Amino acid sequence: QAKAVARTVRIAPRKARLVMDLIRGKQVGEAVSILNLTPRAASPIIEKVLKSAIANAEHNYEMDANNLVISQAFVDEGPTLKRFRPRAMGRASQINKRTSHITIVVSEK
Amino acid sequence: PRVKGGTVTRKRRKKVLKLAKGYFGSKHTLYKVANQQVMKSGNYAFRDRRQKKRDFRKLWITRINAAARMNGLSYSRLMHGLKLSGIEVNRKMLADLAVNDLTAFNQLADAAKAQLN
Amino acid sequence: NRSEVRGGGRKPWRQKGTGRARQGSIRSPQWRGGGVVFGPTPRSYSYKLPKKVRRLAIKSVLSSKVIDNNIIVLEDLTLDTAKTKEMAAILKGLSVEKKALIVTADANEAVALSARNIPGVTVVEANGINVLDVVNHEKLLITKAAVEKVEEVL
Amino acid sequence: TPMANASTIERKWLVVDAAGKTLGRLSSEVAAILRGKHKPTYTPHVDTGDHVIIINAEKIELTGKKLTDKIYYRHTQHPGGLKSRTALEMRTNYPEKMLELAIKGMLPKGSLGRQMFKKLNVYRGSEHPHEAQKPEVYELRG
Amino acid sequence: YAIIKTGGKQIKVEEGQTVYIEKLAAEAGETVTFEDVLFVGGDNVKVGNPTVEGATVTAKVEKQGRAKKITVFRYKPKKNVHKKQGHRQPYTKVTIEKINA
Amino acid sequence: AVPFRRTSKMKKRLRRTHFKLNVPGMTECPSCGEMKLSHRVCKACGSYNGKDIN
RNA sequence: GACCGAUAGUGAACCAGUACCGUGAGGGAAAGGUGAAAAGCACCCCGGAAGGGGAGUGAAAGAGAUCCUGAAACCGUGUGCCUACAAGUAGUCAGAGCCCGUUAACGGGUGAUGGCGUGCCUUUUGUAGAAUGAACCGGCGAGUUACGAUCUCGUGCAAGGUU
RNA sequence: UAUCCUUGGGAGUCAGACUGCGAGUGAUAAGAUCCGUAGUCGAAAGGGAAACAGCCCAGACCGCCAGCUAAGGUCCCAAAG
RNA sequence: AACAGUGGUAGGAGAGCGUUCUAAGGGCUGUGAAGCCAGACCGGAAGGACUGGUGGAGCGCUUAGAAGUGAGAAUGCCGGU
Repeated sequence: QAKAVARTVRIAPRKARLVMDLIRGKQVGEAVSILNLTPRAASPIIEKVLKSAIANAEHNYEMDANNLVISQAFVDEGPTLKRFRPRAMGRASQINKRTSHITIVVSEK
Repeated sequence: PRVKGGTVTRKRRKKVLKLAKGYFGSKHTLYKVANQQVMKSGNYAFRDRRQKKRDFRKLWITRINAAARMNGLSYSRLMHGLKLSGIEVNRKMLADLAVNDLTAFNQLADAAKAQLN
Repeated sequence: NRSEVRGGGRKPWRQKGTGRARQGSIRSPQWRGGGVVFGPTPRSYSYKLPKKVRRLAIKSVLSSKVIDNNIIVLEDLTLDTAKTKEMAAILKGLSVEKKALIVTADANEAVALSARNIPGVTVVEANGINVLDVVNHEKLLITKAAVEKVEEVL
Repeated sequence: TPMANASTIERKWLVVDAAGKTLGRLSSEVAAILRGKHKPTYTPHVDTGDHVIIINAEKIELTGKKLTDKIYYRHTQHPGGLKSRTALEMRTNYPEKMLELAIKGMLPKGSLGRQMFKKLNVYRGSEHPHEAQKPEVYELRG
Repeated sequence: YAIIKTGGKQIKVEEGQTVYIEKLAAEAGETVTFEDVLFVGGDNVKVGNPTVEGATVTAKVEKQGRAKKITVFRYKPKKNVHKKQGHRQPYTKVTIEKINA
Repeated sequence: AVPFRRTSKMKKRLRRTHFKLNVPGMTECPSCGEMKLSHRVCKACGSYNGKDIN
């Protein structure tokens, strides 16, 4: 029952939940195909962390990858960078650059 | 000397917030709206404590009316006959119990019918 | 004060045209870093009582000490040397456990030097007696030579 | 201590003939029966009434000049759309809803009132298709 | 069964029943009796006018206590008027021993 | 042209119900099946009707 | 020192009259805490790296570099009871069905349906107001001191009190 | 069962509103102004008048699943002919 | 014990709860101090327990005494969302 975390990868959490909803609950082998056939931007990062979790299950616990299914697939939010952008007539509105934490847990069915 | 004082504020607010559990939406989360809801609820509770005494007697009277009409009378005539005959001091609550478990209710009805003439 | 804080006299912005509370100095009591309204100020706390009241108070305290058998009167009270061992032995010899005032008259230096390290005892001259140390010391040692002075002043 | 009831209710089927009775002088006792005011186990939040079926709805009658006086308005939601039809054509063409309107007018408002109305049945002519429920005759006090 | 008149109220009782009524005298383990039977039911109806001559109900005392707490709060909008107050109401717990007649 | 009052959480959550994306339409290849897209040539071994073009 | 303890105390506990703003005279900030000791993670695995999972040091690694404790608004994942014919200042009183078991008590959670019910403060003769104020949460924010008059109470002494 | 003297004079208050009765100004009009007189509101909840400061009944220490009445009412909404 | 009373704004009078520091004395914590988080306890109110978790070194009681003494609103100031 291994896991893997990302911890402050630069992407807005609202846009990553859109894909993590798709991936949750399925079987590990089917999971990667869906992840690399989806055209969004968070798919390579989610695919990388899922591969890391599978590798952790393989080496540290000797669990085999022909049975694993995805049990927990949530996304959190991290610290924010605050910038500025000048508008008309000396106004200087505010811009947010968000971040997120990504966690995946794999378990033997 | 200078006095800081934060824990007192936190405790005093958390008491109200724990008293406002189960309310809809933000009324169980924010202090300002929860306070107002709690005060309104106190006022309502007082008023309704009086009103429940007001509204149980009405149900009692309706059930007695139905049972008496089953026998060939009205509520008003039955009450007049009962108070006029042998001063039955039974209230309406026990009268309804005797209605829902009758054949003892009827005996009092003929007792009143006897004196109504 | 509000006027003593190192700060500004000009006003931060105009009173009309923009929607904001009207504000003068950025060092007003409501701003973060402004002056303290009222607050602690340097002053004195002492005052005085009529003399007969003082005489009555000291008499009453040192006469109530007599009721509880908390007065021991000695004679001479000579120390050959200024050793702290000797004073402790003497105090133990008179069943003294808690604090204890020691009143003499001749301004002894051996008695003052000893018993000044013992964490409970206090040595004073016959003229230096006042209410606090008498009521704050339980036992009261005193010499007859000091008794005469004390009861002859008042 | 007083006994409320729930899922222990029992219903019955009553047939009421409306041949010479006045419109509003029977649609009030019918409403009382529908609500359930004639049972000693009446409870205000449980709907302890019973079904009634009304036959011969075409023979109800009014008094005075109400056969031409009474008017029924049913404004829609469009501008200027206030429709109307008199009581005579209401009786000759739509007797069932003529009775239903009065019965519904004398009933409480809310979900319970709507259920109580659901348990009503109004027919023209003399026969009803409910013989499997084995209904029984009811003689109204008047 | 029987209908009795305890407190300022009227109770209907039978054997083995436990009843909560208003505070009577004091002391637990005592066998109090009521003597205001208005109606003896069962199988030998004895209606009273205004009471049943020669009737009494015996009961046993086994607890004295106070009910749960109620907080009474009232206020008037504007006008700056508040008031808070607490209340717990004492009772007496009894069990019905024998219904005489 | 300016919102009269703030929006609660219930209304926000209710409006977001249709803001989602679906699974792709995909099927495996007869030779070295790699679960490619339908009616497309795969990039490793989903050899479309012959060789694997890319 | 019956003075402060990081929004306090100097404007400044930190490379502060610094950074920034102004042609200039001039105005003027934010920012403390690993551990007793770096003993600051050799080695293996996934990854381009960042970041992780093991293994190790340590009393603690949820203690791992803005590294003592860590609240609230705010954002999520799982689940017990309700919800697609209903008109609601969102509660309160009455009440089945279902799921649980307590600082053992005329217990806890959720609630189909019935009755009653126009937020809070300010100001006015009078406000649900279509009269004013507040996006929300946290911290800070208003009858004091000195010197004179006058009255009550408690003392001390009294035709004498008091330096 | 009160008034009345003193002291703190310790206070606060100085565009009041509507209803019944007697007058003025005015179209002899006003949910208009200005006086004399009683009430309520202000600073008062509960029942009635569909809702409804000032109208009719009546003055809330707290609890009860008890009883008798006031103004107003008794076919259904909605207690009782 | 017996009778009587207990709506309330401006305002007058009385009795109390909590915070920080000082004085007395007394006592508690590494076998776990303060802080934080839950719960189905108690008091007429302002309030006060108990139990479990977290935390990793302080803290309370009684009687006096001092005061930078208690926050929901100022188109309040600062920070986060």
